[PDB]
Amino acid sequence: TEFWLISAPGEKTCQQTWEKLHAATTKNNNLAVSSKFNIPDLKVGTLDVLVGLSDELAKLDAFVEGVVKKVAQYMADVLEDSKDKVQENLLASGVDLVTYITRFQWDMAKYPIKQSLKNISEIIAKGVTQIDNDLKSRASAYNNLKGNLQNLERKNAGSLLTRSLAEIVKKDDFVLDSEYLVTLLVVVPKLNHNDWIKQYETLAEMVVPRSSNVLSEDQDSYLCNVTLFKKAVDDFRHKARENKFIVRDFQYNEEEMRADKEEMNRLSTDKKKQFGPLVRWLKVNFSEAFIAWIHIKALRVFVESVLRYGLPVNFQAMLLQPNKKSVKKLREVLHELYKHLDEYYPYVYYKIDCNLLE
Amino acid sequence: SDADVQKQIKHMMAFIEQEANEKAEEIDAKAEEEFNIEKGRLVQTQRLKIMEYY
Amino acid sequence: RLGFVAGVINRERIPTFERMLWRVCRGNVFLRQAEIENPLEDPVTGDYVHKSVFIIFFQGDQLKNRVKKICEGFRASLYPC
Amino acid sequence: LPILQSHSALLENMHIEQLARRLPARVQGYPWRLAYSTLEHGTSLKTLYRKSASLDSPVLLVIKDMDNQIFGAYATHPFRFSDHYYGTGETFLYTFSPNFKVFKWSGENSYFINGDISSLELGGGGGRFGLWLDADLYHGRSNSCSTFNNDILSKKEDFIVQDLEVWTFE
Repeated sequence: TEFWLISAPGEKTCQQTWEKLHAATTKNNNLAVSSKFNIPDLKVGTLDVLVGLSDELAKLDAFVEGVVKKVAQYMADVLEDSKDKVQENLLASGVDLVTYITRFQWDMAKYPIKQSLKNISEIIAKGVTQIDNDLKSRASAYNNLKGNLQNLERKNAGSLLTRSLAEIVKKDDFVLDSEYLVTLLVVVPKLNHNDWIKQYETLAEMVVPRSSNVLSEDQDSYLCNVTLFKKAVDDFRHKARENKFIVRDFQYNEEEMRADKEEMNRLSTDKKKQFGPLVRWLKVNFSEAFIAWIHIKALRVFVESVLRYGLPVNFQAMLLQPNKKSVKKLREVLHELYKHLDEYYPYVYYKIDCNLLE
Repeated sequence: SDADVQKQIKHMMAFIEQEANEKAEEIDAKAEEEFNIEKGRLVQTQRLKIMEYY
Repeated sequence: RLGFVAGVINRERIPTFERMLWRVCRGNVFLRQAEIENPLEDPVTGDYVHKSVFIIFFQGDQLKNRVKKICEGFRASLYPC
Repeated sequence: LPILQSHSALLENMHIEQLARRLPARVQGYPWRLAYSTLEHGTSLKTLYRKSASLDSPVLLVIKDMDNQIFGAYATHPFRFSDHYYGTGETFLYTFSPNFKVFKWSGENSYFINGDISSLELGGGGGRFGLWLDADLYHGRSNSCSTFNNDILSKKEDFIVQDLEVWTFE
């Protein structure tokens, strides 16, 4: 969904050109759903300001579009499930994008019409620059917690080669806290385990018989403790690797199993405690960034109209919702209505894109 | 076409008329601001000095 | 402050020159031009060129920079008056 | 619902809520951080400026006079020295009298905030100030100014500050 904005002079007052315009764009065929657009009478001034703004507002448009797109994408990045509900949460003035475009309001309190075009443009630049500063801050908060929970999940997923020791390690399977004794830990495929049950006793000297003790088994593999005298261990581990038996030593590490459990609980809980505030801040920031984005469109339209028609203003700001089947005929009617005024056009032209919600 | 050149000449008159007023209004606005600041700072300082004397 | 420039350009460049002036100084440039009473001789090649005078009017230095950039783009020469 | 402060303050939880109801959207729902306080820091104008000069955020001023009345202002920018006026229309003055009262911008002039070498001041309208404080934050003045059309705020037009604080949003 896309909307077009235009502006052009009235014959003596703004109404008179609109009456012909909106009729032709809706009555020749449904070329666009057509209306006035809500740009107020901002305080005019010197060409030095208007031309400076005519370049600065274009740089600010590209920046503010990038910021409001990033706000929308951050809301999509917290909505990792219910992705389609993005369009129910991206709102401006409390309504859907197409609605606040169609029903635009200039904020005469946040952007007082009696201020200069430079002052209003700087309020947008500063405000949205702080939204970008907030997006850098909130990314550093969220993306690290996201990545840590993904790594905790990767430590739970897959076979005994990747799932967590904290789910399977128990004290009775270990021989530790000793001068001459060690417990080693090894992973083996479920087929190869039938050899491993005997073969571990052949890897090194100083191994007691019947000392392989499985912690658990799965769809691919087994993990076992091996209990043995200390002299065996370095030859045992090296010859295990040379025979593709994968060493994964974890000697009942109470601090590490406690860390995996507490951090799995914490990072899930903290990701939820980020998600709520993030959706609220991203709603306010999206509202303000999209409002301010359309205020750059309104400023570009206004500044170019006060340029193209000077200070004795009678122009109408206008809104169109083009139909893709007839958009070439829409341009032809807009030209037919306005060819006497002078991509480029004899009328003022700009657009708004609703695909922030994809 | 000369008619559009005459429109542009009339537009240039509107810019410089209101730009001359805009420069004057900035000078006047600064004059009122400096009047307020100078009168306020001086009066309150001297008023406090005579109040300490009282 | 008011501002203006005056200069000389080859006569065939005028339609693109005035269009570009109205693009950079968006919709707003007062100007005039006329052909010189004879073509003028090139100091290096000795070719005779059908040059034309022009004059351009505006406000402030921001428009002075736009009109001057387009004059240089069409290889036109401005003079003080 | 009502805001949490980083420390104790001149204000009760009912005062905090009554002020929090008036916050603009840039600062709504933020906890309040102590910028300056006569209860925690040196009683002087230069200290208030120095403690505020590292900020780049809105602030809440709070005052208790020697007649126990509480008053102050929300302001869009930190307190500092200023050659000209600064601040924007979200700035307002307030008091508890004993009920809470607020005095938002009149629209008449941009004379929101200024700082002299030897004073801090709010508002304009000739020789009048909506708030004024000396170099010690000891003597102060408060009367109706055209920037806010405010009441006296203190118990008397001339007042002595018992205590003063500045807070910000973080």
